Amino acid sequence: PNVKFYYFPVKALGESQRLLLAYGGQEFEDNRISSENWPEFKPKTPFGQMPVLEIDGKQYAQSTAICRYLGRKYGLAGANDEEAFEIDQNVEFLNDIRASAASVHYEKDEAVKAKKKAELEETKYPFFFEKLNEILTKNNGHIALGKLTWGDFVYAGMYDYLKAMLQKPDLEQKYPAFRKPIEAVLAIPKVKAYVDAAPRTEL
Amino acid sequence: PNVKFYYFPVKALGESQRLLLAYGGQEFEDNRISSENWPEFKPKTPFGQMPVLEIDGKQYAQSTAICRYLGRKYGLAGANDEEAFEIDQNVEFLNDIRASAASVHYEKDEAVKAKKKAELEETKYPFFFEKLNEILTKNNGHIALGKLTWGDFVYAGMYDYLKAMLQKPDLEQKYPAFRKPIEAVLAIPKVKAYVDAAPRTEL
Ligand SMILES: N[C@@H](CCC(=O)N[C@@H](CS(=O)(=O)O)C(=O)NCC(=O)O)C(=O)O
Ligand SMILES: N[C@@H](CCC(=O)N[C@@H](CS(=O)(=O)O)C(=O)NCC(=O)O)C(=O)O
Repeated sequence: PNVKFYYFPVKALGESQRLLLAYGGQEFEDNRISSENWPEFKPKTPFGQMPVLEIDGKQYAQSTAICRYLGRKYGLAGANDEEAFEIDQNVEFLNDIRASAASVHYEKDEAVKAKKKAELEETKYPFFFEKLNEILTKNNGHIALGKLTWGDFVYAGMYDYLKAMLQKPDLEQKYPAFRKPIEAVLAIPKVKAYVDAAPRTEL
Repeated sequence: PNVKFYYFPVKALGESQRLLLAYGGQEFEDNRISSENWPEFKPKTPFGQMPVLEIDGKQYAQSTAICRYLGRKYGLAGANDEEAFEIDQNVEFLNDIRASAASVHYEKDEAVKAKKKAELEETKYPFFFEKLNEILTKNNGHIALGKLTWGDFVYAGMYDYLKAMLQKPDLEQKYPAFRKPIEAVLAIPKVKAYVDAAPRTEL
């Protein structure tokens, strides 16, 4: 198929799709649209956002939905409904962590941001980190099924962005399991080759 | 199967699962756990939250993941990968609306809440409402595929909760399409029977 991927020049929510395309051996145009050029493309997208994946002229939007689609195409979505459910479930948990951290990161009033951060540090984050540690340990370094799944790609693509929003650059010092899905994805030669060749960003 | 559903005594994020079980003709224990009793059950759940669906003793958490699972079991997830993708995509869009509204609704500082609300009213909500109107019109009163899907159940279950968070009780006056997925779900006799028999709540 003729495949084009459109996202900002950052990893954040789109990198997981890039990593999955690499995994599946799919050649693609990796179109990294700057903030300055984005307004020209915005009204051409399904929801006025990126990422957008284009396959043979047809557009696919919504990062998690795209990852699940690619996951199924590439054999990373389990063998049956129950296995597929578990990946969905655990990725939805990751999304709760991300949404919580984003509520702090994108707060423009610094006094409000400080209050929110402190609240999450006492009432959500300790629970999230222990739960993530449980999941990664139960699954032998993976997000789900004890083995490589599309959930690991979601995790690996957003991990640096999530750490930035949490303001815990050193998270994996206390929780060494947290680097394991990233190592799993990078151990795949096609994926490592794409990462080596790809533009670097902090988030 | 022996099926039990655990959630708070509210519609909010859990009602879509109740509606789907009704659709599929699945008898279930609808266990509405109060805030007062919830701390006893919390550590028995997969992530310290509800909803939780139990099937033959096995627990399933994460509302959207559960809905998609039930959707597939009951023939409401499309006929192929492309159709399934579209439902996922459009439900992920609904989630963006919900997450945005929740950022206002759950703000405890009223001065901050007012600023956030005003910002969303000028910069996100007009776009969300036009996009939702497009989708519902394109799909003949549905969230996806031009026909009944599990996405309609997600929409119908949370609609009153979403309107409460948006502070637009009268939303469907400007946008009459917005009531159509709810009408579609309620036109199914098994679903209407469950709704008639079920406890009522404002959200
Ligand atoms: N639910 C969507 C959210 C996408 C989204 O928020 N995209 C952003 C930026 S990023 O946060 O993902 O980097 C966007 O297009 N922003 C630009 C705009 O809204 O004009 C998804 O998961 O794909
Ligand atoms: N991502 C989860 C979120 C669930 C969630 O936030 N549940 C809440 C309340 S509700 O907002 O959905 O009504 C909960 O259990 N809160 C209780 C607690 O955290 O102790 C899902 O979609 O199921």
